Amino acid sequence: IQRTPKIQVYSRHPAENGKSNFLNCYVSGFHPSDIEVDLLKNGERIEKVEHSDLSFSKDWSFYLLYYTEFTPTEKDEYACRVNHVTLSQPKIVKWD
Amino acid sequence: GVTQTPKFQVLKTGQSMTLQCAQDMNHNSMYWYRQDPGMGLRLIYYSASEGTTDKGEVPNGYNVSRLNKREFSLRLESAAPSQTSVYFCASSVWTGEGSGELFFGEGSRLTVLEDLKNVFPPEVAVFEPSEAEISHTQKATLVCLATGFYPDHVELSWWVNGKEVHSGVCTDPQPLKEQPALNDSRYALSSRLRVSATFWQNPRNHFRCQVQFYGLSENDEWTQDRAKPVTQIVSAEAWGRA
Amino acid sequence: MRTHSLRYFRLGVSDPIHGVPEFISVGYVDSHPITTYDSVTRQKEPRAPWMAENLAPDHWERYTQLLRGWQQMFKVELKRLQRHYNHSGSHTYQRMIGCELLEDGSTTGFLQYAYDGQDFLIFNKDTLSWLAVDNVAHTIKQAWEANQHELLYQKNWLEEECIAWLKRFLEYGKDTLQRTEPPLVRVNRKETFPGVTALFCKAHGFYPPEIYMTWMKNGEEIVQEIDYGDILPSGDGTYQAWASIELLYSCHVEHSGVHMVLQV
Amino acid sequence: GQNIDQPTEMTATEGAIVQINCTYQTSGFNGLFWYQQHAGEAPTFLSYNVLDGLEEKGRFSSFLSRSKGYSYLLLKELQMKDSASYLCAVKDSNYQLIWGAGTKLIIKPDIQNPDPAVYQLRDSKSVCLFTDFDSQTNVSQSKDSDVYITDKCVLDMRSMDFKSNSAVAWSNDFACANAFNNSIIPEDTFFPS
Repeated sequence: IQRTPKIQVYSRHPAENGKSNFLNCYVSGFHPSDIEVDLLKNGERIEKVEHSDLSFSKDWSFYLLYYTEFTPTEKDEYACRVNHVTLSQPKIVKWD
Repeated sequence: GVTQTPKFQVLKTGQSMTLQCAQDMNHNSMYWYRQDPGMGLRLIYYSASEGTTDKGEVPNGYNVSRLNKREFSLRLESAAPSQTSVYFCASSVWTGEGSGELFFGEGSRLTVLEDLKNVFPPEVAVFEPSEAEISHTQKATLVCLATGFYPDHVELSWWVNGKEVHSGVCTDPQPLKEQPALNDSRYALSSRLRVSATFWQNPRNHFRCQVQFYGLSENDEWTQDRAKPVTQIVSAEAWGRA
Repeated sequence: MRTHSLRYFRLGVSDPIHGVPEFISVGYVDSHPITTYDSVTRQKEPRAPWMAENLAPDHWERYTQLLRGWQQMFKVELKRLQRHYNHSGSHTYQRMIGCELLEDGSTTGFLQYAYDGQDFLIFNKDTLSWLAVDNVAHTIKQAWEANQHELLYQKNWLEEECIAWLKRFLEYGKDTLQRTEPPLVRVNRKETFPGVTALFCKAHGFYPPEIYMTWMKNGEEIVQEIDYGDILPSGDGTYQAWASIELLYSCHVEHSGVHMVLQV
Repeated sequence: GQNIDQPTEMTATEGAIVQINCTYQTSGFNGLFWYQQHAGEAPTFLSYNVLDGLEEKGRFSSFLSRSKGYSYLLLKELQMKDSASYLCAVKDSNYQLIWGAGTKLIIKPDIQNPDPAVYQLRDSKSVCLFTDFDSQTNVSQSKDSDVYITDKCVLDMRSMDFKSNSAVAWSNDFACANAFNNSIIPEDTFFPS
């Protein structure tokens, strides 16, 4: 029994364009542990990305948090790209 | 199931030595302790599992190698007189589990000396029962004396008609110091063998006190006029008398 | 003092694919990582500055040796489980040990094992027995239950040793663990699908992550469908959560002994 | 952990009971162990306690009090073979063993018919033997150097179901009459002429 990751993309603070913030990607409930996470700006991989270590849940699944400092604009598109054994190809989850 | 070698060893200051230990119980953790009078066991080094080792409470002057799961050797780099002790190897199924007990090896007696010139085998003498004891109790006590030996590395046994006896025997658990004020005092050991007067009265009964001494090995350097005080057996005997 | 917990996890991975360590072990106090060890570093290290500052080097040195041995234990136990199941390839083995100090001063203790991310064995410290999910787990249960003194040590560890460690760690990390960051809460109204009015009650900037969020109608429970957002980490040590409903409505928020009402 | 205290030595009579106490002050607690160590031999595991209570293994009982931080090892129907050192050991919070310095247990044999005497033995090719005294008698050490006295030894003539006490004294001026003058000897000690 493999569990595909839940992928949630949201800002640290309620977002407003022109104001500095943090983009979070919370990847949770996956099993087994091998996972690949990238944050993207307009389709390209963001270089300066912080992340927590692999973390353990009581239901034996795993979770992780990926984040980067960013200034949202009307034009810029952000996403979180995740790969796992349950996925045939990387999943690109947009920031809504 | 813990096999430790050697049982006894005399070393000169500065000499190097390896103590071997093997366990065939499929245990993961192995330990090296030293036991000294008036204190609790002291861990030198230990090995929680195959592939790791760490210092215990008294690691200075030693090192170890966990060769495989079965074996854990202890090395004395440059032997010091302070390293004169009783060494114990031990094992446990695991480390970090409360109830798991230790399994100990037989122990290794190591004596470290500045020179080997004071090493002496024992002189052995059998003292025949007094007729006063025979006439007063109908019992006869043979006394055996092992004297002038150094270091304190002896095993005394009684042999009656070429067979070892244990009944009617009492040997001092610890030898005494012939020169108590001296740091390199030689030792003495006594033992008693008590038989019925009729057993002592029978002249076909042979009594032998046997003292095994653990001293020098073949590799040790000896230049003195007296014979090399090597590991040897010294006995004294007495025949039954009417 | 609020409820607090100490947990140590183990993850063993058989025949790992390039990059995944064969063994990982992580400690937590509440949702905070406190310690880490894996089969690559082979070193037990702090994961919170209040852990690094308050424990002497001998702690990390000693537990490094213990975890190297617990790693070997986990490797062999996972080999035996795979043989019991006739499994080949990569499989996972997990453990979670720990305790909780409740706000009333009562305590709980738990020790559980999993195989391939599913419950396998659950210790019951009150009857000193292991609860097994299948015949394979039953085989392991019979062996673990045969050693009475190890069951007694385990009960003692969960009830006394674990709680004593938790109280020490709770004092070390008091400035982060015992602090309170009250929630920033607001209600947002919006007409969504034609004729539908949606009410969103959003909370953020709170610590600890434990929060109660409910929607009331005229002072009673909303028997209509309520959607809930996950309690998510905002990355700055604080958390965010929400609850939503459809069309007098009020959002009720309880956090760290403070009640808040947002009437629509 | 830091400290484990147990008596240095204990003496009790054959057939009786002895309780060996062990108190501990440690940095956490993961259990207390008792080991038996016969003179010149390896220590062997006797018992383990981690929770409050008492457990029985033959004539050996091991008790633990978590609140008072102590344990006792209780041996019933004492036998000569129980003469040995008893080691107390505690595993601290980090599973490190803290060892007590051990308790040497000395058993006094039941002397059915005392017959205190000091006999002279002569070499087969001399020694003074103090034997058959009651187990209350203590043999003191010699004040004169070149005069050697052993401590008390108990021999057991198994077939005869007989046990006897003895101490040996020898020197290189020396007489059996004065040999054990440094010791409080029984008034009725037979000195043959």
